[PDB]
Amino acid sequence: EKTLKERFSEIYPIHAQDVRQFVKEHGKTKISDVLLEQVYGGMRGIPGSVWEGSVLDPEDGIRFRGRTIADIQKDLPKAKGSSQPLPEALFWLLLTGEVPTQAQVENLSADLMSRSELPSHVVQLLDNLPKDLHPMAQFSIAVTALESESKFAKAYAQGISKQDYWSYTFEDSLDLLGKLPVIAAKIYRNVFKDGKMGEVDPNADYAKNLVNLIGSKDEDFVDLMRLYLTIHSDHEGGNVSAHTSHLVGSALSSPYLSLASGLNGLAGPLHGRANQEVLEWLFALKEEVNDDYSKDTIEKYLWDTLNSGRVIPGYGHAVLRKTDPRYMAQRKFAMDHFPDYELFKLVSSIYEVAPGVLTEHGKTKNPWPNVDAHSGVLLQYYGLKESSFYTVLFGVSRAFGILAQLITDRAIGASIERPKSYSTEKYKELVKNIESKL
Amino acid sequence: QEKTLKERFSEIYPIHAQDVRQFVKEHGKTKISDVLLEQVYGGMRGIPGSVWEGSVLDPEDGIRFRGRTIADIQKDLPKAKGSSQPLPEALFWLLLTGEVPTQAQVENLSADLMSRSELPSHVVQLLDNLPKDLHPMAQFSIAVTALESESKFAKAYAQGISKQDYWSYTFEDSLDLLGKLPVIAAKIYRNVFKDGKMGEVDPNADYAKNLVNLIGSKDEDFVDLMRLYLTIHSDHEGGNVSAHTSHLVGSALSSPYLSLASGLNGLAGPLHGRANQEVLEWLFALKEEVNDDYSKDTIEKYLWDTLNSGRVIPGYGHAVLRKTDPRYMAQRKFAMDHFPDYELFKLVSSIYEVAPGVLTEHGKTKNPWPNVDAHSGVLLQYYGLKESSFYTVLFGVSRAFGILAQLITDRAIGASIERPKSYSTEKYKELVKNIESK
Amino acid sequence: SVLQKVIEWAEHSAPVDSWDREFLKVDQEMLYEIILAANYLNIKPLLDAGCKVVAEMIRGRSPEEIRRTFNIVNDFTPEEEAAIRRENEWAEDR
Amino acid sequence: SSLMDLPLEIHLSLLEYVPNELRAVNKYFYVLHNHSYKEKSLAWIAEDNYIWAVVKHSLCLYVKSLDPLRQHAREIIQETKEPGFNVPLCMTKYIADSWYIVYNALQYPGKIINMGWDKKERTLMQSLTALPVNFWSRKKDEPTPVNVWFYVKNAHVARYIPKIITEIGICNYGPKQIVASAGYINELITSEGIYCVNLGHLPRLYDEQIFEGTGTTHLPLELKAIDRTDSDVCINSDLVLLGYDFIPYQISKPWLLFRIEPVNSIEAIFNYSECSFSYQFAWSLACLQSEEKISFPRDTIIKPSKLIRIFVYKHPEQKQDLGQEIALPNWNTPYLRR
Repeated sequence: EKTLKERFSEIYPIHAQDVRQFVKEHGKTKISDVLLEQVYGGMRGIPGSVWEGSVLDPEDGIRFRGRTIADIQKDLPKAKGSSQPLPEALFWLLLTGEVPTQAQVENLSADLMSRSELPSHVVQLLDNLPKDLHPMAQFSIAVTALESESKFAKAYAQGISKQDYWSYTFEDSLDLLGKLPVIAAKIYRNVFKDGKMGEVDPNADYAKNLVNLIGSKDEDFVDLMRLYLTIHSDHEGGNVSAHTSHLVGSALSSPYLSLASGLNGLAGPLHGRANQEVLEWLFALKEEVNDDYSKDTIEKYLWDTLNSGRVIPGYGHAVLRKTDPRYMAQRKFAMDHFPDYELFKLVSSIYEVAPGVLTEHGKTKNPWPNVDAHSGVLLQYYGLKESSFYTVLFGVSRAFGILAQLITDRAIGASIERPKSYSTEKYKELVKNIESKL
Repeated sequence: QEKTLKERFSEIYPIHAQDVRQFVKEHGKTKISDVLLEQVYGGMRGIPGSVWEGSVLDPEDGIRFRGRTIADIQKDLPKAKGSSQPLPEALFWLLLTGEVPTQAQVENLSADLMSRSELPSHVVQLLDNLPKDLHPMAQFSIAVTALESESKFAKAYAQGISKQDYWSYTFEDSLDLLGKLPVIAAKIYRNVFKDGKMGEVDPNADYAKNLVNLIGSKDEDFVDLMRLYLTIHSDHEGGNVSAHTSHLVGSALSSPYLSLASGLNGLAGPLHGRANQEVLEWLFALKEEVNDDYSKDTIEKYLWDTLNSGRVIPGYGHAVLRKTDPRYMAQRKFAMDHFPDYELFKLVSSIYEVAPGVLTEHGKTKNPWPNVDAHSGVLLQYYGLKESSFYTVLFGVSRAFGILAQLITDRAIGASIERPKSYSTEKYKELVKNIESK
Repeated sequence: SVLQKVIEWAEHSAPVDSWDREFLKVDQEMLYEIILAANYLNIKPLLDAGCKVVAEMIRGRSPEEIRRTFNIVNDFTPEEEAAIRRENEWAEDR
Repeated sequence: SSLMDLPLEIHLSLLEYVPNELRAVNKYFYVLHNHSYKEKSLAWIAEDNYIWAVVKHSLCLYVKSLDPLRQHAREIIQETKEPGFNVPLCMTKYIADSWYIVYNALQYPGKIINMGWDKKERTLMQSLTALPVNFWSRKKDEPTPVNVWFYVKNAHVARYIPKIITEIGICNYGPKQIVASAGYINELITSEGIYCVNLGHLPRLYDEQIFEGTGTTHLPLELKAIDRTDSDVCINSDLVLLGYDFIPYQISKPWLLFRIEPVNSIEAIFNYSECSFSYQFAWSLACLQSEEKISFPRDTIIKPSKLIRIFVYKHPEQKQDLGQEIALPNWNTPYLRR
């Protein structure tokens, strides 16, 4: 039975030839205009990325290679005794576009765990970083410190053909993925606990290795991480973390420097802490209502929130016209595992009235919850109550889609991203000339 | 009395903000470019996707810092006593404010930077324990990231400061970061290439002087070279990977530490910040083949054999600049006035006399003229910095000035998060089919 | 003999030199006279070196141990020693 | 031979290396040690200086509050009289017999107690302490930390701690600066208790050369605590600000915070006579050094016991050691550092 590297080596030449023909026949076709307000507004709406892993369907949610959340829950292999999709299986799907078999996923998990031992100098520096250095900073520091092991950087220095870049990039990515659960749990134990870690179970999967090293043996917690790490794995290429990793990777930096840069973008408050912001809002609400989750009390709070000019975090999107299937998948996990959890009862009671209230207010385009409105409460149930660590978990998941695209870009020989800039004065001179030659 | 850098910028940035608002309000819908399918598959080449105020490339006169050419800043910027070289601190004042600082303002800014130069204990410990085979650029990003524990912006954001106060903490973080970069780079140089023993910072010495002194040299000519090197490499528009990455990460409100570290990882890419090392390696290969024979016929022989074998002459040939890079001429004048009989410079000078003609007759190069990277290695080689793997660190110590200047400007005007749109190849085919049919 | 030792030192809390440590391995009386000679001839570095060696013989030791080693009578009442012990604890890291 | 037959000048140099050991040997070294710090104090703040005139009674009251612990040592020097306008400084009880403690009391900023602790933005506290003018240029040997004391009713209300802003600066001089810990320090608090949180160190507030040649030795340090929690956690006394100190607890083991049992009263942390001395000293400095009015009313600030602290250490490899903590001397006593 073929491995992930063998199957990918058979698929990427087809994708490469397809792109080459597509650009040759339709390369001069205009797909958008660049308005002055867009270059001064973060390039909103400008198509400036080719991300193969995932596309947002405006009515079905995020699609991983055309498969929705319901599709991947049905088709992707699962761990023995679990109904939750495995993040390793989604990684196989993101890279190849095909669903792997049960034996292929288990062999990929065994390969990852065999690459999971941290070098001594990485364990040393993590054990010596002060606890007031943010976990996200320790995360990218540890990932960067693995650059001494980069197979791509060593191969590039020796001299390798451009058509062989993907091979060493693939090995670096799998060496890196196998160590992310160990790094993340090392940071968690060092900062928030007593620094004591367990040992990696060579037969455990990715998410299970993360939970056990964090210090829990509950299989329901393991199933939560499997669902969490799967549904956060990828979400188009326009977001800061994905765009940053692609940008740094296009200069032929190794997956270590590309992921570390992507993690630094994820550390940004405007990007990677949406579920913590929901959690703070829930706790402030829980204090005001004194744990009264009735329909009349919650609706009164939501109306006061909207009438005062503030928004309901987690609710309201500009594209998706229905409820995020990632939200419903987390709501189902809570219904089946802890329906009486007080914090979930608050989240559920908001789900039952917030779309109706937001509709009557009439100032929210799509009054539906996303994945961030429900992820925090699930983490709180199993003891992961340190919100600052949530972005690290997001990074452990998002690294799958990031590295899948990075391997694909090296396989097809993607070009270095190099747009053009001007000063404000030169933009004025440019605009005047365009408007004079009407 | 003499206004400080922060006080002067506090008076200038509101004017620039009102100028941008009226410019986008009056001409925001003006289309400034098209996006062809070939461009989104070619790294957005030629697409205006960045507002970078510090510097703009003039196709005729070279890079311009706030409208000033290289010759302008060599005339207009203040200098240290007894030196004819511009100070990088003075150019940083120019990039941020757009005005020329006084000689006392530069000396006070240098004193403020050196007052912030003390490395925290955990950064010194971290660098001393990193292995020597970890690339200096990786150690550079690691050290910068490890300073996130000192970030005033991250703490202020956790306190819920107003958006109108972002720039103030961004400014203080940038100066704290700039002040420590010479110590970090020198500490890396001492540990990796020397005996790890380092001196103390002179509070009255300038930026480049403390860098050279901490590296282990008291030669004032070396200090003058570093003042010139750090000045001319400070900025070069916002389309390059390192500048684009730091802006992208910074747009998510990551601190200057995480923004610069991400920019440094992009600079570590072999396709971005390795041109200096490439020229030097090609020069040593030439020196060994000719055995100190730098006759015009012997050099022209080597150039034609290289161009016929498909290989290029590194450092020569630019797609935009129509003459010799003024940064190259500035370094050429430095070698003529300090060591005109240096053997390695004699080789560089003879190539400058022959290579433009050889490439013109080959006819496959548009503007066969040298850039800054064709002349920087020989000057560093003269003063003892012969470890080429450290050269990109010096590039980063310089480029941080332009990176942090734009970052401070972005926060003062409330620049939005950079979030373009992405698609898969499949969806790009559908988007093109609908456009062409209509 | 003390004049000879002083000339030897001239021929050859900042850290103490190990050569000076061997140079000051002599008996207590000779060590006293070396410090006296440096104070008389204004040889301050040799003076400080002899003092640091004496200080190391005192540092970290109890009052009773210092009185026996350096031949000093105790004129404190028991409660005065306890109060001084508390004051000295205020000067410690805790 | 004996140590006593060495000259007095050699004894003074020995006292520079082992002062605490020698001052416990005999009355001779104790009195010589007290005289040594008399010279240190008066060479720093001359006998005719205005500082002695305005702090005399408050400083004596602070030293007097230490009598339950050190009276028998203080009374070794007997020729002293109660402080008065006609009693010279060198004859003043609680000063002339306490130069070692007086000198340290003037060399480091005293604690600041929140006198309103038991009553968008809302001011929780605004007070003063006296700060040596050269605190920054001596930070290597003697760093000046800023620690805040909170009562926290439970771990969940602790999340509002990073929203209490500590604003510091010279009273009626220069810009104010904010000292703060990591934004996620609250996540290391897991139970009710009294917590001491380190907010870092006192930043550089000015260039010291502007005070060269002006004879200024101390400045009034103004502190302002602002409730920006957008909640009622402080109004309901679920999060109570007790005060601040600048004590470098456990230099050998860097820490982020430590907990003591919440049953302890505020006098277990703060010496009221010390805070009164530091407050009035700073107030007198503000009145002497500036024409501008102080923007808040003049407050009136009015038995050390073993309190076990449980630290959250900064270094991950630093483990707990309860036996060491039990045996350490009390931490609510003066910290003599010089």
